[PDB]
Amino acid sequence: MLRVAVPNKGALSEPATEILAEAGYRRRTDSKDLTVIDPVNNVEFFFLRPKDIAIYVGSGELDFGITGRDLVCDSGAQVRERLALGFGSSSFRYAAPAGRNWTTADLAGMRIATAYPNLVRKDLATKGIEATVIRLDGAVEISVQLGVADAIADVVGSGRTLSQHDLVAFGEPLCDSEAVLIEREARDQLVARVQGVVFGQQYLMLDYDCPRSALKKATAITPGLSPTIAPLADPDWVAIRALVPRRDVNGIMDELAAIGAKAILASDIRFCRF
Amino acid sequence: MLRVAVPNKGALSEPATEILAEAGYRRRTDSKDLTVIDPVNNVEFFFLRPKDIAIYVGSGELDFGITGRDLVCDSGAQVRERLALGFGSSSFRYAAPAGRNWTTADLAGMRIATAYPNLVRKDLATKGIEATVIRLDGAVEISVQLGVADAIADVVGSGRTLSQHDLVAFGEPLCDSEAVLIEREARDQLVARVQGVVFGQQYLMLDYDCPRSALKKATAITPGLSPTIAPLADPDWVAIRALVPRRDVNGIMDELAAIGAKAILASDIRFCRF
Ligand SMILES: [Mg+2]
Ligand SMILES: [Mg+2]
Repeated sequence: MLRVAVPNKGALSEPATEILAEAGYRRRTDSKDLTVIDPVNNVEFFFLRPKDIAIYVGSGELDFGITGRDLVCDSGAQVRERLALGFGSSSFRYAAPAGRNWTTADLAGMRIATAYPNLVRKDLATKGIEATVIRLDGAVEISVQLGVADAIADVVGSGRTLSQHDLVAFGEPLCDSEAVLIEREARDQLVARVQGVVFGQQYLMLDYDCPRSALKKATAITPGLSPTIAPLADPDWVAIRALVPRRDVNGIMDELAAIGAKAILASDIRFCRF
Repeated sequence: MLRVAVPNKGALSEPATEILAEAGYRRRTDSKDLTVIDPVNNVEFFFLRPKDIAIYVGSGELDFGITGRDLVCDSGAQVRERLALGFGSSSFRYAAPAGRNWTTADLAGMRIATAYPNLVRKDLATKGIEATVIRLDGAVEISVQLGVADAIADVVGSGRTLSQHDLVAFGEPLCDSEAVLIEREARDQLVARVQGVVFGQQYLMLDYDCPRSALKKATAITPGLSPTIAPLADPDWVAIRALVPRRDVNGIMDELAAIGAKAILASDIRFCRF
């Protein structure tokens, strides 16, 4: 009986609950419940607030969990990413008033307001700087005008909120907030089950007809996750079938066309088990 | 320029934003903003997550704030309630498996999971008991089945979530979570302005005709917040006009009737300034 924790609420909830339904696990039979067991699949789900998720995967009271990477990058628990889930991903970073051109160097002796104080601190120690880290529970983009901080650190999502506070981001992302499946045989089955759901959400099938001399190029354009190559009666052609990432399927299709690919057809898939 | 903080999000937000609009202050002109200033009323609003609210009213970076009483009962900041706002009020308490009849005595050496660890701890010290307090960020009613705790402490709202986890509450409420206006002449004007909005939301006007000999009884049934008494040409009658609380206006009307009150009429009001 695998015990698995899932965000009970917030932005990582509906999407994580959907992924597991998509994989044939039972849903909770009410929304106020914080537990369901699936008799068929032998799992016991628990529904926790994302930040209590890493911790309890680290102390061993849970076999797996779903949280955001920023939380784990910030938890300090003994846990490891076993899977990138593809949703809620954004750059985590620093930002300060649109006045200047900031550097991570300008952080020395500043107060930085952030919801992920430990994450900021490890990073700073790493870059050789010392500054003052203040914890806030949210609404960080206001700490500079309330006069509590000099700069911030947060996930920059749409960026709107930033600019609306005349903050600008600056520096390499400190983390990427992606939902993640973490751990500390029935465990591989769960992993694969989950993975097949993700790959089905992140890739499409491309079927195209590619000229033999472009075979090489074609396959650097679509390596697929083992692409299929089926030589056509015309020695000068070969049918190719590959999974390609969905966010950039059009550019890819355009690439194919520029090298002589024909009948380019993109189609959805649901799961993969391979 | 009064600086005032308001929950940026969650359950205490829409209601607190409405109260202040109801009082003639400007609203933020977008929902991603965490600040607005009202040029007319001379105030600068800030929009913070409720728990960063008490703290910044205590360090003096904010003149007033709106949060929940459980937060302040749990903050430890130097702040005082200046006004009960009438919304989000529930009993805060302890609960454990519906097995037995618990006592606060049964808490000795248990682990208690709660989102308000300091609040639990002051209470325990107060009652002479020692136990182990664990912090969770939410979803506390699950800590007992995940096996992390033996009892919980939380706001019991509708109670559904409790019973759905076979927890039962037990003991006097440790706090009452009511939204509250906290502080550390333009300040009295703000207070009154806010208060007039609340009283308009919590009371109605009752106008009734009461017999002279029941005058005494009548006025213990409705003391109003200075009731009005206007003797009618008939010496045996006197018209009374009082504000009475809205949650229990029907029982009150029934009381009046039982003592001979006639033409009992309940009506809404919007604000009071008195
Ligand atoms: Mg294939
Ligand atoms: Mg009156």
